[PDB]
Amino acid sequence: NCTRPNNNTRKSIRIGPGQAFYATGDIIGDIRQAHCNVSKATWNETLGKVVKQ
Amino acid sequence: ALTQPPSASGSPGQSITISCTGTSNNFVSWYQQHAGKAPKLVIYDVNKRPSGVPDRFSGSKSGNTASLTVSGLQTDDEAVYYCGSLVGNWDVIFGGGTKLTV
Amino acid sequence: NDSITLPCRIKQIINMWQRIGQAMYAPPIQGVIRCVSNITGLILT
Amino acid sequence: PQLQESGPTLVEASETLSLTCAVSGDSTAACNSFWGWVRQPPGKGLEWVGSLSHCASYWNRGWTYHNPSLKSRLTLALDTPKNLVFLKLNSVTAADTATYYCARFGGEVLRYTDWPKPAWVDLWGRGTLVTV
Ligand SMILES: *[C@@H]1O[C@H](CO)[C@@H](O[C@@H]2O[C@H](CO)[C@@H](O[C@@H]3O[C@H](CO[C@H]4O[C@H](CO)[C@@H](O)[C@H](O)[C@@H]4O)[C@@H](O)[C@H](O[C@H]4O[C@H](CO)[C@@H](O)[C@H](O)[C@@H]4O)[C@@H]3O)[C@H](O)[C@H]2NC(C)=O)[C@H](O)[C@H]1NC(C)=O
Ligand SMILES: *[C@@H]1O[C@H](CO)[C@@H](O[C@@H]2O[C@H](CO)[C@@H](O[C@@H]3O[C@H](CO[C@H]4O[C@H](CO)[C@@H](O)[C@H](O)[C@@H]4O)[C@@H](O)[C@H](O[C@H]4O[C@H](CO)[C@@H](O)[C@H](O)[C@@H]4O)[C@@H]3O)[C@H](O)[C@H]2NC(C)=O)[C@H](O)[C@H]1NC(C)=O
Ligand SMILES: *[C@@H]1O[C@H](CO)[C@@H](O[C@@H]2O[C@H](CO)[C@@H](O[C@@H]3O[C@H](CO)[C@@H](O)[C@H](O[C@H]4O[C@H](CO)[C@@H](O)[C@H](O)[C@@H]4O)[C@@H]3O)[C@H](O)[C@H]2NC(C)=O)[C@H](O)[C@H]1NC(C)=O
Ligand SMILES: *[C@@H]1O[C@H](CO)[C@@H](O[C@@H]2O[C@H](CO)[C@@H](O[C@@H]3O[C@H](CO[C@H]4O[C@H](CO)[C@@H](O)[C@H](O)[C@@H]4O)[C@@H](O)[C@H](O)[C@@H]3O)[C@H](O)[C@H]2NC(C)=O)[C@H](O)[C@H]1NC(C)=O
Ligand SMILES: *[C@@H]1O[C@H](CO)[C@@H](O[C@@H]2O[C@H](CO)[C@@H](O[C@@H]3O[C@H](CO)[C@@H](O)[C@H](O)[C@@H]3O)[C@H](O)[C@H]2NC(C)=O)[C@H](O)[C@H]1NC(C)=O
Repeated sequence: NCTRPNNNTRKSIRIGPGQAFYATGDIIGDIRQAHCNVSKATWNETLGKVVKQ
Repeated sequence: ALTQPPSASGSPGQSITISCTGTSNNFVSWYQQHAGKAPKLVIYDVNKRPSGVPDRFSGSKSGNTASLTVSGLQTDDEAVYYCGSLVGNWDVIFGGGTKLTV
Repeated sequence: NDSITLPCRIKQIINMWQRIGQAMYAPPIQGVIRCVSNITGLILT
Repeated sequence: PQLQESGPTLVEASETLSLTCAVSGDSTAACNSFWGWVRQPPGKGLEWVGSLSHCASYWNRGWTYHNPSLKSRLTLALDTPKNLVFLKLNSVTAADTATYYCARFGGEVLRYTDWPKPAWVDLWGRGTLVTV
C-alpha cells in the first residue's frame, strides 16, 4: 500500500494565451512523506521461498 | 483536569498573576468572559495574543503550571477567566474559571 | 501484521530520455494519494 | 465573522433538543479551524461538547470528536454552503440546562501530525440559554 499523505493543492496560473502552469499550493494537513507498507509475515514467507529457489 | 483558584482580586495598577495547573501539553489557552456576555480569546499557543489584545497580558509556563501576567490593572479587566488544554488523544478540558474583581 | 514501511520521495521532473527527446513535468495531484499494488516480482543483481 | 444561534429556547423533557449556529464572514468548508460547541451551566465552568470538520484524510470523509460522556446522546452536523452548524442533544435532563456557545477551534488544524489538534477557541458566539 503506497500513500502520499500530503494534501496538496493545484494552482492554475495563466502564463500566456492558452498556456497554464499547475503550481503546488500550500500544504493542507500533515508534514509526512509518502511511504508504502508491506505485510512482514507475507514478505517473510515470500523471501523464504525466494532464498529456497 | 484543569484547576484554577476561585478568585484573584487586585487593586488597579498592581501587577497580577494567575496560574493554571494540570497542563500536559502546549495546547494551553486563556479566554476572558465578562458577566452575562460571551468569552473572548486573549491567549493561545501558551503565550500568543490575538491582534488587538493589549500587550499588558503575557503568558508563561513553568513545569506543569501555566501563568498569565497583567501589568497595570484596569477597571474594565473585571471578568471571569477560563483556561483550556488538550488532553488524551483529542479531548479538550477547561478549568473551573476564576472571577477577577477590581 | 507488523508490516514493514518504506519511505518514498516524489519527483515531478524526470528524465528517462531527456537526451533522446525531452523532459516531463508531472503535474501536481490535488489531495492525498493512495494506491494498492500487487508486488509479483523482483529484479536483483 | 459572526455566529448567530437560533432554535427552540424551551424544550420539553425526554424530547430532542436542536440548536443551529449561523456563520457569517468565514466558510465552514475552510480547513483552518474546527467547528463545535461549548456549554456553560449558569455559573459553573466551561465544558467541552464536541467539534467536527469535513476536511478529511485518505481513510475518512471527515473528523468528528465527541466528549466521552455525551457521545451517546449527541449529534454534530455541518452545512458547508450555508455556513451553518447543527447540534442535536437527545434525552435532555435538568443537568443540561445551560448557556450554549457556538465555538470556532484554533490550533494545529492546518498543519497537524497524525491527527488534527483543535485547541484554542479563537472565535466565540453569543450563546443561548436552554432550559429543560
Ligand atoms: C501503513 O502504516 C501506517 C502507520 O505506519 C498506517 O497509519 C495508521 O492508520 C490507522 C488506520 O487504520 C490509524 O488508526 C487510527 O487511530 C486512531 C487513534 O487510535 C489510537 O489510540 C487508541 C487508544 O489510545 C489505541 O488503542 C490505538 O491502537 C491507536 O494507538 C483512531 O481514533 C482512528 O479511528 C478512526 O475511526 C473511528 C471509527 O470510524 C472514529 O470513531 C475515530 O474518531 C477515528 O476517526 C484510526 O483507527 C493510525 O493513526 C495511522 N497511524 C499513523 C502514524 O498515521 C496506515 O494505515 C498503513 N496502511 C496504509 C498507509 O495503507
Ligand atoms: C484536502 O483539503 C481540501 C481542502 O482544500 C479538502 O477539500 C474539501 O473537502 C471537503 C469535503 O471533505 C469539502 O466540503 C464539501 O463542501 C461541498 C461544497 O462545495 C465546496 O467544496 C467543493 C469540494 O468538496 C468545491 O469543489 C466547491 O467549489 C465548494 O468549495 C459540499 O457539497 C460537500 O458536502 C458533501 O460532503 C458532506 C460531508 O459531510 C456530506 O454531508 C454532504 O452530503 C456531501 O456528501 C462538503 O461539505 C470542502 O469544500 C473542500 N474544500 C475545497 C477547497 O475543495 C479535501 O477534502 C482534503 N482531502 C481529503 C482527502 O479529504
Ligand atoms: C491483486 O492480487 C489480488 C490477490 O492477491 C487479486 O485479487 C484476486 O483477483 C482474482 C482475479 O485475478 C479474483 O478471482 C476472481 O474473483 C471473482 C469474484 O470472486 C470471480 O468471479 C472470478 O471467477 C471468474 O474467473 C475465473 C478465471 O480466473 C473463471 O474460471 C470463473 O469461472 C469466473 O469466470 C475470479 O475467480 C480473486 O477473487 C481476487 N481475490 C480476492 C480475495 O478477492 C487482484 O485481482 C489483483 N489485482 C489485479 C489488478 O489483478
Ligand atoms: C492494504 O490495504 C488493504 C485494504 O485496501 C488491507 O486489507 C484489509 O486488511 C484489514 C485488516 O487490517 C481487513 O479487515 C479484516 O476484516 C475481516 C473480515 O471482516 C468481515 O467479517 C467481519 C466479522 O468478522 C464483519 O464484521 C465485517 O463487516 C466483514 O464482513 C475481520 O475478520 C478482521 O478482523 C479484519 O478486521 C480487510 O478486510 C482487508 N481488506 C480486504 C478487502 O479484505 C491490507 O491489509 C493493507 N496492507 C498493508 C500492508 O497495509
Ligand atoms: C509561499 O510564499 C508566499 C509569499 O512569499 C506566501 O503567500 C503569502 O501568504 C500569507 C499568509 O500566510 C499572506 O498573508 C495574508 O495575505 C492577505 C492577502 O489579502 C492579507 O489580507 C492578510 O492580512 C495576510 O497578510 C500573504 O499575502 C501571501 N503573499 C505574500 C507575498 O506574502 C505563501 O503562503 C507561502 N507558502 C507557504 C506554504 O508557506
